[PDB]
Amino acid sequence: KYKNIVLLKGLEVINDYHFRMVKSLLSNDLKLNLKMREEYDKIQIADLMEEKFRGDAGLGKLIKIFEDIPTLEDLAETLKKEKLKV
Amino acid sequence: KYKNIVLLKGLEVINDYHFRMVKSLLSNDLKLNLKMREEYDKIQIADLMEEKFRGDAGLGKLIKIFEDIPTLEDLAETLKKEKLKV
Amino acid sequence: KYKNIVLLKGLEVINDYHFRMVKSLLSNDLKLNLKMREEYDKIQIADLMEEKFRGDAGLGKLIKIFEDIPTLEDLAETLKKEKLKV
Amino acid sequence: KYKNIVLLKGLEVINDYHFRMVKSLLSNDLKLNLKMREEYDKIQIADLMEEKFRGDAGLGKLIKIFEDIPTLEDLAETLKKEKLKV
Amino acid sequence: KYKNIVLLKGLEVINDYHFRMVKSLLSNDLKLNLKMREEYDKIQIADLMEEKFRGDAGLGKLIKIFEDIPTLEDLAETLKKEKLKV
Amino acid sequence: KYKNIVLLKGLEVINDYHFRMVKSLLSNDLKLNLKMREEYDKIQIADLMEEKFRGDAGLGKLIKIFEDIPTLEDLAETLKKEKLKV
Amino acid sequence: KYKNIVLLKGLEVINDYHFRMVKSLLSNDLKLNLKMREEYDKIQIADLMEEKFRGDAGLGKLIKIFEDIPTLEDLAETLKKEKLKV
Amino acid sequence: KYKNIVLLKGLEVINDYHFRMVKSLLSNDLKLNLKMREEYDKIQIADLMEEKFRGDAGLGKLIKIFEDIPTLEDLAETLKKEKLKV
Amino acid sequence: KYKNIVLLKGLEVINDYHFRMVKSLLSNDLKLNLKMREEYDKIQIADLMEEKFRGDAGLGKLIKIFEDIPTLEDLAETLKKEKLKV
Amino acid sequence: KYKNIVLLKGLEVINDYHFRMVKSLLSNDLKLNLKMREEYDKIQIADLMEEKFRGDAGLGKLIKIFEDIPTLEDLAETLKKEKLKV
Amino acid sequence: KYKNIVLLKGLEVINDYHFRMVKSLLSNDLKLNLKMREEYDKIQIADLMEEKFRGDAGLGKLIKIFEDIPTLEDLAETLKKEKLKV
Amino acid sequence: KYKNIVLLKGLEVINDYHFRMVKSLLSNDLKLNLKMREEYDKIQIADLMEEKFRGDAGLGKLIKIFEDIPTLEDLAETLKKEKLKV
Amino acid sequence: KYKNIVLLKGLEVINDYHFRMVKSLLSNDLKLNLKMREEYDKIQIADLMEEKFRGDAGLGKLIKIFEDIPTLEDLAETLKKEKLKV
Amino acid sequence: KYKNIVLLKGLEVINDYHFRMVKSLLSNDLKLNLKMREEYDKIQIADLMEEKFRGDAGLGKLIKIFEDIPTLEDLAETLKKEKLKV
Amino acid sequence: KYKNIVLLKGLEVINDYHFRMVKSLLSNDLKLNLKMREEYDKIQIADLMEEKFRGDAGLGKLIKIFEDIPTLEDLAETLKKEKLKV
Amino acid sequence: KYKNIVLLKGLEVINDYHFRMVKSLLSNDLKLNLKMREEYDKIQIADLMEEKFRGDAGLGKLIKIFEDIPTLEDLAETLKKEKLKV
Amino acid sequence: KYKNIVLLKGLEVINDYHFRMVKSLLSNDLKLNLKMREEYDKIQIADLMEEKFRGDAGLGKLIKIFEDIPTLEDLAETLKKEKLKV
Amino acid sequence: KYKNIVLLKGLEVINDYHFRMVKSLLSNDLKLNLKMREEYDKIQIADLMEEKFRGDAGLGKLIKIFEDIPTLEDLAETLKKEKLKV
Repeated sequence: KYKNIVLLKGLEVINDYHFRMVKSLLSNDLKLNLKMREEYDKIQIADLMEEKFRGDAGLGKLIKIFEDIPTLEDLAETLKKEKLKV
Repeated sequence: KYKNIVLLKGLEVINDYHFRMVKSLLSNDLKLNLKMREEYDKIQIADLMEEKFRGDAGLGKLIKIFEDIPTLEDLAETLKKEKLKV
Repeated sequence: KYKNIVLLKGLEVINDYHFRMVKSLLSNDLKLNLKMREEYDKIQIADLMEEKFRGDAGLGKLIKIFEDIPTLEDLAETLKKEKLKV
Repeated sequence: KYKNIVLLKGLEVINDYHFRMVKSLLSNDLKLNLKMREEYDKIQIADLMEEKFRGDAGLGKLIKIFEDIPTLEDLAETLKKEKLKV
Repeated sequence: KYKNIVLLKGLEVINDYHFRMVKSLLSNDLKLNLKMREEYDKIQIADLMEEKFRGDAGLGKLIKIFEDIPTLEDLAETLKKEKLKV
Repeated sequence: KYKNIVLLKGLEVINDYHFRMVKSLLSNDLKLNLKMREEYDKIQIADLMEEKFRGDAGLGKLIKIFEDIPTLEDLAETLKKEKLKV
Repeated sequence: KYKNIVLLKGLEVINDYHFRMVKSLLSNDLKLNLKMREEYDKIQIADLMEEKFRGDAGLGKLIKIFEDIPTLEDLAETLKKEKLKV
Repeated sequence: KYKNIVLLKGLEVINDYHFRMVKSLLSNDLKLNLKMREEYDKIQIADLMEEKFRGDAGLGKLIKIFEDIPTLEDLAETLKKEKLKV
Repeated sequence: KYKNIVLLKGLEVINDYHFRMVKSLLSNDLKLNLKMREEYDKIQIADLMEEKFRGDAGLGKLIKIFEDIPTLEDLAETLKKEKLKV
Repeated sequence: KYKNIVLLKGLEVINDYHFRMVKSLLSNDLKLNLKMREEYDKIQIADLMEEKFRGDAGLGKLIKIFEDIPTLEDLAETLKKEKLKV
Repeated sequence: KYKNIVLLKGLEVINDYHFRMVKSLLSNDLKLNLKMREEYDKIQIADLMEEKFRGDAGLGKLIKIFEDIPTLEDLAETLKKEKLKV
Repeated sequence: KYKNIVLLKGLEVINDYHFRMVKSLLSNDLKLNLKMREEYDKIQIADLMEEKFRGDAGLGKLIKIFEDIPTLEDLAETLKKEKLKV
Repeated sequence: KYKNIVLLKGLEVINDYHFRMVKSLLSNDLKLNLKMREEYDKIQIADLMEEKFRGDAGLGKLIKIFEDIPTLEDLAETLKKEKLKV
Repeated sequence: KYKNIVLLKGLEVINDYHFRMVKSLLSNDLKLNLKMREEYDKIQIADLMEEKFRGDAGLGKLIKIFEDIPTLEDLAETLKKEKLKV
Repeated sequence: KYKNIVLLKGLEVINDYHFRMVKSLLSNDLKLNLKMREEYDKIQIADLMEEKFRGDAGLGKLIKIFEDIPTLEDLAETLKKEKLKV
Repeated sequence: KYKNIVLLKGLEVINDYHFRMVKSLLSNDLKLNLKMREEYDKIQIADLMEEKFRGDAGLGKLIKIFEDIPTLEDLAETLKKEKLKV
Repeated sequence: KYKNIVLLKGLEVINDYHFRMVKSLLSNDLKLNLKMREEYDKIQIADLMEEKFRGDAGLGKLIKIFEDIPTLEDLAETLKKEKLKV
Repeated sequence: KYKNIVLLKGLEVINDYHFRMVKSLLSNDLKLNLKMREEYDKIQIADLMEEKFRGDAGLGKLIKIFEDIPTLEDLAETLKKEKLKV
């Protein structure tokens, strides 16, 4: 149920600019070309995360990204709490 | 008559974005491959839920999914009320 | 003459998507297997309803199905008026 | 001569889908069992209508059937004109 | 010679379905019971026409039937041409 | 005179399929072997029924057979009318 | 020797269906009643042909009949060749 | 009288598709070769079943077949009722 | 004894369609005219095989025909086994 | 007495088609020419079998022929029972 | 032998759609009227082609037809190989 | 050989959507009523065009139809080239 | 030839959104029910126009509809030119 | 023709944001659930307006809504002029 | 009784798409040519499997086919249970 | 068993867009005309692959196609694993 | 194999906005009407390039288009490298 | 090729505000309503301009507009150079 956390409590609590920043930061880690960089959305990004990051469905890397963003530090802590719960 | 709740008062009220959300979230619990991710519509998704979630026709898991969606919290409460009525 | 209403003023007025909805929702009430889900058309479905719903030829159950569909509320009212007439 | 109109200008102008639908709608009025619904063609259906509807060879009930069919409304009017002619 | 036209250029140019339809339409005009409806072939039907339609051996009524058959309109014209030839 | 009804207005009105059907259904009641069931025509069948069914010359059992055959229900009614006439 | 062509190379080559065609078409030309049309075989038909058609033993009319039969056009040509030989 | 039911109420009430399926499913129990599989009709199939299933004229096995046929479950129940009547 | 195989295990096991192919493909080898092509039945055809194929009563050519028919390949193998037995 | 079984319980129980089968298959064993093939009836065939098959009056070979006929296997068993009876 | 290729490896390998296409394309070359287009099966069609195309029993024209059908190009090549073999 | 081009390089190369468009556009020129519009396939449509457009078997009119279709301009040019070749 | 203009130069040039607009605006003038709005494609919509708008096959009303759509003003002018030509 | 004004001169002159505002303001008056808020386009909205606002096809309420929006006051005046014209 | 499971509980439950899948996948294992792929229905396919897969009447290979189909996994499990029962 | 992999683990896991890509890229390698582009489904496409790519049943070319599609890289690896297994 | 480059390394790497730009720029060189401007996706557009730009399947013109797009200069260089490779 | 210059070297280089001023200044010359003021992007604007400014695809008036903008004077000179080149 790691995809539930990364999709509901993750990419869908942050705004569009932060989602674009997350996509750009994980473009190399998900092999996102030009089309996927601007066309893919939160559902498709989470599905690709699960497909390529089966260990934790990309929750760890999402938390690491959210740590560096000052606006999303609280959300990173919440995601850490969710991961500890599950 | 649970599938009449998950299909009429459930997947149909939600827009296409939230339906894709649900399909992605329930992909592991419904064994949806790449084709079923984008091809199956609400009728076939509800039928597959009834086939694989015979205990509650997927209504409980749909309500749990809708709880974490800020937009569909009211719909989750309505589905809870419908389930209690049935 | 109840099958006349449920066929010509019923399934024949709704599109293929709503017809698939009706076939799925009445699957338990008509014992439709996988083949009947994707092969039976409006004529066969109406005949099967009349066979298994001899009390009202499935017109009433179709009416409750159409009530929950926001698009077919007017058709549900029309079917109610037709049932009252006959 | 009524059977000439109900066959040549009737069942033989409408397609197979409408022919099956007519056969279903007249199953109770013609006592068609499972074999007759899926086996009888337009010739034998017209003959049975003439046998069991000697008043008008089934032309009138065919016209009332065609009235509710939006596609065959023009053919219903043509059948009315033919009946008025004869 | 009129029986030559109705049997050679007539009932034997049309297929079995059209021959059955002709037999059904002329059932009242030839007093065909159940047996003769599906047992008499083209030879016996033409003989019965000549027996009961001695004015024209049924050629006129066969042409009238063929006129309403869109598939056999050309054959109706050919039969008319042959009749005016003889 | 019951032979006249059962032959002229009976077996001679039904087609070959229904005659073979009657022969099969009356095989036990007429002790028809392999040769008789396949080779005997309507005349010999009526004569044998008169010989073995002297109470009503087989008219009652033929009517009972014709009752259950939907194509021959009208002929069964006609045979009943003939029986009450005679 | 005209009987040999019309019989051995004529009616004895066509099947029973085409022979019944020939018997029916020449019923007026041979004065064949109900029994003669349905009982006479090819030998007696050829004998009656010679009896009533002394000019050519019925070969010319048989060829004319075979001309209009599409299946027997080759046989008609063969009969023409035999007549030219004789 | 068991054959009197399996023919009127059985193989003839079902369509040709179901009759062929019945013939295939009873091929081993009736020793039907290649010819008899698609040459034997309902009358001959019923006669063969009565010959080889003298205990119940094949009514029990026909009911067992009809049961697993979703379309013919009602006919199976009717056959059970008729057997109990006999 | 070879006629016992070509008839009982040969033409009498195949249906009417396969028998018509057999009669057809052997028209040149059996000098079958228009009449014999659709009049001769299995007994007469087998007798003609024995008359004109004294070497093996036509069993070899029948097996060769059955080889190219995919439906009757098993029957061809059975005929080969019977020939090796005798 | 063996002639009684082969005639009364034998050839006279099978139909004309199977009788022609028997005549053709026994043509070599009975020296049946062209005339005897389609002129000798069951009485004459049984008499010739008794004249030529004095060991068992042809009962054994008739049973062997009936074994290969799927329709007459039951009659072959009956003839075997009669032979062991006598 | 050219019939063997055109029938067993020819019209009988293609489905009913392609067979109707062939009958249609050969209607002018075989003089098939309205009846023969919708009634003639593969046996009678092949016999007619041999009768009218004695040079190669219509194998060349069938191969030319099959060339233009993309689905039957492999079958056309196989027929060419068979023709070169024979 | 004009029907060969219109059926092979014509209607068979275009998809079902374009075939339905062609059938609709030629409905007035072919007198296609309601049944033929949704029932006739490419083989029967080509035969009807040849019957009613004997000057060019409908190839020219098909070319003019294909000219206005942007997808089938290349096929229209190919059909023009084929017509110039023949 | 007005339907050739309204279809090829009309509905087939506009995209799906404008086609749905044409269907919706002409719903009252064509009596399109709920099914017909979401099911009928350009071929069937044009055929229905020609059936119900025999004066100009619906070209005038299509042009009037296209006038108010800013995107399709050029197509409206082109259709006006086509109508003036025809 | 009120649907023509509300669609072509109405929702299609306003941009996407104003259309969303119109949909949100008429959510209660049209019973639009969450799916219809974000999925229904101008064609579907106009059709629903005609279905539920048959008095003026929603033109009056659309004009009232446009009055409150300063950007669309000119469009509201134009729609008033169009309503006065029709 | 293995053919009972593979037919009634097997191919008759799947829709036409999955049946075509089964026919294509078993083409090499059943030697189905071009005609057999597009013409055989469930009855004749089941008969062919029983003929060629005598070890398990094709039930095992059908189960392995149904395993890889995500839609028919439940049907594969049901067929496994049926095989274990028998 | 290569066609099993290319169908069940190949085209049946990818959606309609990827399947249209597949058919498109291999149009030259499969000689798919305009009809085959939009009509052939996965079963017919896989059958044509096996017919024209007997070396690997089209599995290898499908793998090279899936390699270039970023969404189907995992499925390409799975197909490579399946090929290595078989 | 140039369609593979223009489709996989080309139009599918670019986002939807750049694909619309490419469709616009190649509209004159591909004769794209109003429908194809907004309806044709990447598969259809690449196929149209192959049909109309057989020299290089439109790869050269696509590269020229990508040169003027600052975002897609790297993709233009990659396409040049692919063309040099193939 | 004037559209390539106006779209790539023109509207694609200027930012959003300059493009909005270009759309506002060209609104009268392009007949853009309220929706087209904001919704239309550079691709659609360039298309429209080609449609209505066929003399130079809008390059001349775009250059004239860019002349008055001090920021885009260099781009205006570059567009003049491109026009002179082409």
